[PDB]
Amino acid sequence: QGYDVEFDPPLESKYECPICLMALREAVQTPCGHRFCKACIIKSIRDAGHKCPVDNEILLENQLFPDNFAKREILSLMVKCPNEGCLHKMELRHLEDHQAHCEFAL
Amino acid sequence: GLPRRIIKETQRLLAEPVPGIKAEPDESNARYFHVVIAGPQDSPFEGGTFKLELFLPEEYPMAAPKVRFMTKIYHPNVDKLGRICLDILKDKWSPALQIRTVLLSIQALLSAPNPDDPLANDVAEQWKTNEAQAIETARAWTRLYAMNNI
Ligand SMILES: [Zn+2]
Ligand SMILES: [Zn+2]
Ligand SMILES: [Zn+2]
Repeated sequence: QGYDVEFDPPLESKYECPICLMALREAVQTPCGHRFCKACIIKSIRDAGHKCPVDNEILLENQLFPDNFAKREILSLMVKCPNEGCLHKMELRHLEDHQAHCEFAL
Repeated sequence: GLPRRIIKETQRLLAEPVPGIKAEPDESNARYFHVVIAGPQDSPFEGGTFKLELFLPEEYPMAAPKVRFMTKIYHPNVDKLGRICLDILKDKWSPALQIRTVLLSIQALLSAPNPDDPLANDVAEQWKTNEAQAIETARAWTRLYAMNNI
């Protein structure tokens, strides 16, 4: 459930979600310092244990800090339309808007 | 048709394969992989080519990848059916671990057996008492089952 898109330049591994391997969507950070997509670490906590998947350290859902710096810079990254065929590229922050105007789509 | 996580993870392995290990998806079902691990050096399995089958359950990455040896092998962490007794594949697994993580673990397990985590009854203990004997038997099995690269 992260951002399944081509990042060009490629996505830096610091912004990749260990759980879904996509760019962090709604980045959050754990007390232990790891980042996930807000929705992925909740999914891991709810049915995998209240531990951080990266090191099995106790985690708990009320300890997910919004990683506002990561969210900000990931949304400013250049990406390509993931509608296969389309050849449009823009700041990830705007991908969504572009969707309402894609030649390839719904 | 197959989850992006599996799709992306696959490309990375084929792209940057783990040293001493060759693994490709099933040309008929991506959830299955055909693995070949070269016996570690200085280890009892030196000079042998081992085949394993790794399968990714539907609950993956929440549930661990099931792996099994296809090539017979004398080692305290593998049973007669070829099943591997390893922590990270049982309770110590995490949706954060990957296929590469499993491949690397199994390989280290050859370079140096872990006689308890838990362990496949038999060999497990024989490797404890007559470790010299256990090792010659493993070398023997390696020449017998993993030297004709079937
Ligand atoms: Zn952690
Ligand atoms: Zn994620
Ligand atoms: Zn488009």
